[PDB]
Order: sequence, then structure tokens, then C-alpha cells
Amino acid sequence: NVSPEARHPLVAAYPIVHVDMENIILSKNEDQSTQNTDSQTRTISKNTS
Amino acid sequence: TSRTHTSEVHGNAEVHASFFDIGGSVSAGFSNSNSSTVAIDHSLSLAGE
Repeated sequence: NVSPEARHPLVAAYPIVHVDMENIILSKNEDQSTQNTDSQTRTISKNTS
Repeated sequence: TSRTHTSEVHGNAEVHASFFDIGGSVSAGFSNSNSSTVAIDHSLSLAGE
């Protein structure tokens, strides 16, 4: 794989690597909740006077 | 406990019609009071939910 330009005892063979970003996916760490509640009551009283 | 003190004014006027009799009864009235109002009230309830 040593490219044929660098097949001469006077031309150096070496890699040049660099990294490039194509996307950045940021995702907000956050929690929800929901709730649904019913209730029923019976009040039986007394009252004298 | 309670203590009612009901006072009052009045003004009245009446005339009666007869054969040879006539007369005007014009009136005015006032009557205070010294009361005593007291009560004992009991109650139960039952609230089931």
C-alpha cells in the first residue's frame, strides 16, 4: 500500500491522518411523568338541636 | 348562647263608620324584649372514601 511515488530511497513514506465531524447528535436528558386520579366519597351525617 | 333584644316603633290610625257614631283611633306602639337564646347541637358523620 506504500504509494508508488514514495518507492524511491529519497522520498519518505508516512501517513497523514485527520478526523472530520459530519453530524453532532445532542439529546436532552430529561424525564417526564403523567398522572390520572379519581375519587369518590359518601358523607352520612346527623344533627340534633 | 345568645340574647335577643327586639325593640319596635309603631304608628296606626283607624276610623269606624256607624249611623250616628264616629271616632278616630290614632295609635302608636313600642315593645322591647329581654330574651335568652341557647342551644346544644350534636353531630356525627361518616366520610368513606
